[PDB]
Amino acid sequence: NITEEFYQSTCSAVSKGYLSALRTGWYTSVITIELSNIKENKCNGTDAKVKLIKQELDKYKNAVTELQLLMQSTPATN
Amino acid sequence: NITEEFYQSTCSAVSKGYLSALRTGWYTSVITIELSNIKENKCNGTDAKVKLIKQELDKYKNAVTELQLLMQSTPATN
Amino acid sequence: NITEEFYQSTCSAVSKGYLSALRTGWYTSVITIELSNIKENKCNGTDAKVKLIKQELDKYKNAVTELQLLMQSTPATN
Amino acid sequence: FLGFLLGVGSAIASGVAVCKVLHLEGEVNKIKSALLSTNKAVVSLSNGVSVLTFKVLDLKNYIDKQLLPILNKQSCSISNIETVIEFQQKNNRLLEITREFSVNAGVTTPVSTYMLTNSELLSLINDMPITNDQKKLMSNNVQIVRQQSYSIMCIIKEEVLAYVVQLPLYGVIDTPCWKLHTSPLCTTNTKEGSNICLTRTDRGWYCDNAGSVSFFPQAETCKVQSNRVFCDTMNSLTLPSEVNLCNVDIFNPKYDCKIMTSKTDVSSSVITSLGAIVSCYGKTKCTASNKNRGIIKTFSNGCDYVSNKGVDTVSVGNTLYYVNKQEGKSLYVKGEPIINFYDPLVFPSDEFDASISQVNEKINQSLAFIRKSDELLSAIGGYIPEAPRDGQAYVRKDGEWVLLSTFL
Amino acid sequence: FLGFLLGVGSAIASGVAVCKVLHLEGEVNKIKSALLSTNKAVVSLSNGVSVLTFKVLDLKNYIDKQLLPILNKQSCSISNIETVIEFQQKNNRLLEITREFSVNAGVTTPVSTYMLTNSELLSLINDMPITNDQKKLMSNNVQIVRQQSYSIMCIIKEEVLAYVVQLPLYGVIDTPCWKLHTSPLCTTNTKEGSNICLTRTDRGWYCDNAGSVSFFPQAETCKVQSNRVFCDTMNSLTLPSEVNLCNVDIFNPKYDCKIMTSKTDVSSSVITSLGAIVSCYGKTKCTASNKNRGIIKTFSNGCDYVSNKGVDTVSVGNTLYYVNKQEGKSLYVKGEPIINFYDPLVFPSDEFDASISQVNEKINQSLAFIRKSDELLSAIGGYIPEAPRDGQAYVRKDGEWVLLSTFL
Amino acid sequence: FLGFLLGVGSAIASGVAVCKVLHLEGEVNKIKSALLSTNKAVVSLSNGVSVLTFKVLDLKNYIDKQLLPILNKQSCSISNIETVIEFQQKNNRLLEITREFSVNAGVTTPVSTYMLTNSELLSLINDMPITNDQKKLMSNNVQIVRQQSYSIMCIIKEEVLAYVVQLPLYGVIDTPCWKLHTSPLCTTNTKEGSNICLTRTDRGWYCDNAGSVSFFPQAETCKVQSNRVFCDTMNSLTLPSEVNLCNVDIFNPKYDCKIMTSKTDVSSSVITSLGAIVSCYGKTKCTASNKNRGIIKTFSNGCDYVSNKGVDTVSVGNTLYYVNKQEGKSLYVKGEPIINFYDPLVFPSDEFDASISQVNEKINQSLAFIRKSDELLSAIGGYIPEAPRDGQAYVRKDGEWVLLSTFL
Repeated sequence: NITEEFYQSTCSAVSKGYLSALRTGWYTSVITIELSNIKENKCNGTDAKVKLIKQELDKYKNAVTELQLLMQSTPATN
Repeated sequence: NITEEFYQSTCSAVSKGYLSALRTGWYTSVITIELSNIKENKCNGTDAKVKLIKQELDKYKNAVTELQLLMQSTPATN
Repeated sequence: NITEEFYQSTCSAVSKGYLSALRTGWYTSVITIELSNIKENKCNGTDAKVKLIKQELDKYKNAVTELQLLMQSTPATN
Repeated sequence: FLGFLLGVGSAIASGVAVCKVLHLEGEVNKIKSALLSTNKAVVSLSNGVSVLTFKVLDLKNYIDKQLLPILNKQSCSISNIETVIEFQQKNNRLLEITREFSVNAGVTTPVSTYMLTNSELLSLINDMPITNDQKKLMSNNVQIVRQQSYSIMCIIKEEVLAYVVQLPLYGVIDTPCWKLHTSPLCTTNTKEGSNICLTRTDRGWYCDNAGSVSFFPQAETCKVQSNRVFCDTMNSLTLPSEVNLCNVDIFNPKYDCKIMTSKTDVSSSVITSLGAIVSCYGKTKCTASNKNRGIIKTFSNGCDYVSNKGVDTVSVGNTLYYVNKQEGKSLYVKGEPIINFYDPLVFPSDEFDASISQVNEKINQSLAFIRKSDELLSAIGGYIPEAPRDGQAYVRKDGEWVLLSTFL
Repeated sequence: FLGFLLGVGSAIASGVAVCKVLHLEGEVNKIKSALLSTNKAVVSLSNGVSVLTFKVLDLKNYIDKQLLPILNKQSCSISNIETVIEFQQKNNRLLEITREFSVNAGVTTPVSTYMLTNSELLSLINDMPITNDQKKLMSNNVQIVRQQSYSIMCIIKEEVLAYVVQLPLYGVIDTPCWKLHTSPLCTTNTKEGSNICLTRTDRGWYCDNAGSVSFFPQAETCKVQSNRVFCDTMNSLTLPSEVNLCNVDIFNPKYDCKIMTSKTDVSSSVITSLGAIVSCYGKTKCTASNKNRGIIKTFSNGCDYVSNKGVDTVSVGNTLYYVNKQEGKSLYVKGEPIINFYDPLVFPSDEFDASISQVNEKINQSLAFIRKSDELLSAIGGYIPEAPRDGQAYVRKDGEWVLLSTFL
Repeated sequence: FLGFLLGVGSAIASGVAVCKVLHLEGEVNKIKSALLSTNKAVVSLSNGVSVLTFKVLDLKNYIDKQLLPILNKQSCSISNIETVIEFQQKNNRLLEITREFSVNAGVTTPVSTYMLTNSELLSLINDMPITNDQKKLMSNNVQIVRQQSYSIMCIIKEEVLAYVVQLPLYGVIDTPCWKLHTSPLCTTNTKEGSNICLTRTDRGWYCDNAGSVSFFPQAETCKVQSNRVFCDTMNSLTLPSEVNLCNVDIFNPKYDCKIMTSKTDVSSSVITSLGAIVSCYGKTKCTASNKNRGIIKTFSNGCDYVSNKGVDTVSVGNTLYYVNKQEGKSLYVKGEPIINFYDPLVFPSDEFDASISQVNEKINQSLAFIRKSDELLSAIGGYIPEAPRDGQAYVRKDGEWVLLSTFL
């Protein structure tokens, strides 16, 4: 497998026996999540289960709107 | 919008047309979370709901004490 | 506590009064999690509680198999 | 990269000062009383600074009001699985904040959504004492605002957990900015080590600021949103406006342009905003390729440029680069490579942090040494040798020694 | 480190191009229709590129079918704590994805498990248009694949949230690779500042590629899995195969080996794959230690090596190093340190980015100046001085001036 | 920054060795049997090393005992929403650990709270074989301990998932430490490129250790808790105690102080522990400002210092710095800038990694060349020219050539 040689003249060492895996290109894939367009959160419900559902739906709505607000800024790394 | 010029003499390029947003100062705001001082976890309850409440309250207590132990070390970045 | 001296001749400053804590060695401890070897997910149950248990058990199985697939690659940092 | 010339600041010095102020007597009580009927109020501290204050979570109210009215007559068994889930939801944010500060020693950056949600941050921006232009800019670029912010944990006392969020102030807005890309400029010889090379070292971002130019050498600390550039002045150098003269004429005397010299001719590419710079040297195979046509240009040795219109890929040796597909107009400005003007014999080839004038001075010194030696060598030739040592006198007739006896 | 000679690429240029294509009219509708009866399909975009498409989560189906059939006759109170938990489980992945993109400005790396689970990534690898060798390699090293991947957020419209995952393509596989470790090589004098030092600057990873050698100077960007090396060509330099000649003979003329020079003799160690290089200088105490025997070797001044068999610890001054315990064979190749061959008087001792030939040229120039001055100094000695200024003529007899009157 | 002189270690070499030991036959069975009646025990491995072992989570017990007694007579439908939530709580820690190792290739740093909670880490510290002083130090600075720790995943077999947590050992404690800040020191000329500059390159942390000084050039790898400094010796250089002489006298012969030279005069500031160093050059406007008084000092060209008492802000050009408000005493030590002593004509102005002696040697060589040329030039003037070439003999009367016929 792996072997190593030390050169005293130049104070250096070389470790041989490795195999390559070089990133030479890029493959791009599109990952999608299907979303639901909801507007009517109307519910005259005081049940705690109803309140939990309302909280989780608000979280979903906030996530979607936050992603949209991110989308109004085009992607760029620097 | 964005324009670019390449100078063959100096092997350089300049991309013009961008707009600035420079961080020139700092604004500091205080964010607070109100906490509850609890000591009596006394409960002779074997109900599983009671055990779950006890676990989540212990998590809260551990978080508060861990933050206090962090506070015994004043903040400093290096 | 902390004192500082500025040398105008060399345009340098020295801050004295600090105490040392130098990492000179390593102590290694083994942290273990006991796992359960399960194979029979057989259950003719349509109850929603049963479905939730099945989902959480599949998550556990996926985590264990993913860790095993990680283990087929020996640890090394570079 | 000119990053070693940058200064050394203290990022959270202002925030740590506010933390220290918060530890004074009565400061936490002032904040607690101010945040009694509202989640957001302005508080004047003991040092005269007015700071916005947020109450983002009230675990005291949720634990003492809901929960904890369980009649613990040995039972305490008053519960509903809803309030168990609800308490987990409320307590989770505290747990996540504690987790983050545990692994970051009380200082975090960027400010996470657990530390400050989008709605809270937008509300904070709305009430900051800044221009409507600055409010609009911060609101439209919340993700950049988070990236340029610190969260410092101050104090936990008097049933209050307080941390300061240190937000950026963009005092310079909408001034023109430009980016400078540089690539090595060697001679085109095929042999190894037989080349002289030069490279502009002033690459980075430049922005007009208060009649000067703020220069950011480490362009990786600047975030670009379409046509906008977000930069930190603590990572900047202030330069005269004449630094732009290095782009129209590198030999101008009004500004001493920064270069470095080398003898290593290695092929590489620099991907610019609207194109690619290709430095091809030696026997490297450099090509520009299209996704529908294949290789459409083979670069010759030297420094060349190709725009992104019609080109999707540049390959330099075994390295393949994708060019940016941003829309814009590119212009090729023809000129003779300045490396042609330099004599390799007297060329200073290990100037790591140098300038046009400094290189010219060193060449002048080397040529002055050559001229001084030649002048001494030429002046020596005007003198006369020694007459033969043979016991008889000699006289100088024309340019040679003749015996005195001939003339007696 | 030769990292300053590397080029500048654009990591997510290809992914951003796919995002821009996805914004064209009808592109999102094409993807939505394609992902109607399956979670995975191949879609040809308007620009002629075929891209794999995944539907990893269907919140539209779970909210409209299950949930939201609550008969809101003022009640809406149709609920089961199971579907509350189930909705939290489904919605949590969206929340985590939104969290990650909020703190990373829409581009993340490595691709987290929330962005792409192991099963989805393995399925994606299985259907990629690559060799079975490449599929096997990516599947066996999923953690490395994640580390070399970007997640770019494209678009959220038409009830579709889409982001591109940009995966690596390993086009070079199973070619031999080797790693070069270098340590400073000074003279062994005990005094401070009385030493000349030299160091090879070409340390890093080397791999055979298309008849050349891809050289990765910043070896910290290369990930090693046992005997396999994962590297990015965008962080590589392409070199001729003769670069390996610097390991058999540093003075070979076919390749100009890269070195740097200094006068600072400081002790340090370099941990290699199967051993440790120790550079001991001055009065530093350098030792090799065993866990069952203690100190088993005391290094002398100079550069030395010890294998990992029988040695578990190397201490250089106050710094203690653990050596790697990897199995393998080590070989010591004896030779005289090349620093012995250099005369310190004419030794260029501040060559930061230099080469063997460049250092030899500078030594030649310094010796040429010495010889030129000596030749001028020697030639001057062959001329004659001025005869005494005393009002009487003088003649040159042998090597001195004698009065003309003596010969009249 | 002297970071290029540092060595190269292997951070998790010791931990990987323990992982390899754990793969031997019977090692996992030994650990499993040892952790039968307790969550914490000391185990001696096959190589003679005793390591503390923790069982932090028992999913085997929770799945086989509670849960999985569901009488699967086609039903399996034995369940309570409590045990569904409880299983989610227990299983979540395993999921988070799997997530972290998936994105970090089995090695993580800092050790997260999921990998080791505070109570487990404190218990681990309590039972480590170290001094009570070291136990107290680690317990009081748990967040720093996490930051200087690695978590390496070893093995998953025999119903056991095992990873090693590699904790720091602070063998040097309570020795005095000091920090050195350096700023460029140019001449104060207003023109560009007409200045010679010098800068001390030995900035960083210094700590007394075993009669030597451990020097940490990259001070960003050292974490400061109030008056305590946490540093890694693997990122250190060992120096003689005489390195402190560079602070009392930079021209001392007992230690060769490290400097760099340049001709680029650029304004910057360095924020120190108790003040700020201001390097003002050219026409840059450098001011020191107070939050209640405004600008209270305008710096002149050169290098100056101001303490943090009475000063809250230093502005250099378009860059604004907040000074640290730490309490302490500052002292200004007056002296003439050493750059005044250097003649710009013979000043080596591109010494990137140099020293006081090395710069003095180069100046000596340049002056020696000047003197050697002048001595040759002066000695040549003592010789005699050629007599006129006109066919008649000439004799040397006083300092000129007169015809021989005049004296016959």
